Amino acid sequence: ASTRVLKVDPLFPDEKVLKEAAELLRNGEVIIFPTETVYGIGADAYNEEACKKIFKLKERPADNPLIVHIHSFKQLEEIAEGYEPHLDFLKKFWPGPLTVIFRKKSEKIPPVVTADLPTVAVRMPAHPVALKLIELFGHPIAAPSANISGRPSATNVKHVIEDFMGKVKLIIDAGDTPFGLESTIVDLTKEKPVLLRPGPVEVERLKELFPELVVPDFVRKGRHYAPLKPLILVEDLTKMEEVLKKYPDHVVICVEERKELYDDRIVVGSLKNPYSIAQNIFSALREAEKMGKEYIIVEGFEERGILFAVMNRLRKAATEIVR
Ligand SMILES: Nc1ncnc2c1ncn2[C@@H]1O[C@H](COP(=O)(O)OP(=O)(O)OP(=O)(O)O)[C@@H](O)[C@H]1O
Ligand SMILES: C[C@@H](O)[C@H](NC(=O)O)C(=O)O
Ligand SMILES: [Mg+2]
Repeated sequence: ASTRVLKVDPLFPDEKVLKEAAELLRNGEVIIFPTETVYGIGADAYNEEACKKIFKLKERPADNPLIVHIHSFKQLEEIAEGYEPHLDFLKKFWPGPLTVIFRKKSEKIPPVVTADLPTVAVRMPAHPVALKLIELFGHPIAAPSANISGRPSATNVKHVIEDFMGKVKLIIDAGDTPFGLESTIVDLTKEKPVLLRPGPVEVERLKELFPELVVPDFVRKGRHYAPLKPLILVEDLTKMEEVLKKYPDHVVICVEERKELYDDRIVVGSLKNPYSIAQNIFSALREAEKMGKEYIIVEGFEERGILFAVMNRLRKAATEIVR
């Protein structure tokens, strides 16, 4: 395709770059853009043919539905029904790193976007580049994470280029994404709200708002976020010794406060500042897989606050888990 990489300021992006992106979207092209969570790979959400390209480019199963990104509460009314009782909730978290499942109203959103489901995943991203792009473009943007399906979600343009140079016309670069992890997904169609994916809106906070929040087994347990070398997640750190010596040709991903115990290690971040771990975990997976070792070994973390989401991701990535 011959890919343009256009840098923009995250607070006040050059509207001329956004205009170029909007035009491509109008032509039924796919572009890659930043959000506060991860980079997205997006098309016109009302354009069936363009959204099909997203699947082709990611090598993604058709049964995996796309999140529809909006910039206003007015757009919500166009695409979803039955949200009215949750508007107070939404106005508290949007724009922000929250995706919500509602019943689909719109026949404007083709089946391919929603994988033939009667629900639609909606997100209003708290990233001025995304917001302004959507607004200028004039339609919602359907976009999964910017990565080959199965691989770690891009949190910077480097990762995007690894996966997509030559495959898309335009990548908008606004640097490293603030959170580094995908949005919290909460299903609001059932009588009790269901957490479908942990993220920057933390479980603890959702439990405060929704005492009856249901957290399914698949969230707490186990394609997705997986490096090219095998991944060994060590929840029980007492076995760390056993593991290193069982898998000798390795690189470790570890926290700051245990860096000087490993020989060959990438420091993902500090337990002192767990948002640093979230921000960097996917980069760390991509660095690791390069460091020419046979095995990537990752320390486990508390299943609390943002590290809950981190652990969700690592569990879905791991080739073996050590409990
Ligand atoms: N209506 C819906 N019902 C249930 N889950 C939904 C719905 N709409 C979107 N989702 C979820 O939204 C998530 C979007 O993630 P994304 O599109 O980046 O793909 P992924 O699962 O991370 O895989 P990939 O490796 O291709 O990125 C998926 O986990 C999908 O289950
Ligand atoms: C692109 C970004 O918004 C992302 N989308 C996805 O994972 O499909 C998210 O929900 O955080
Ligand atoms: Mg994804």
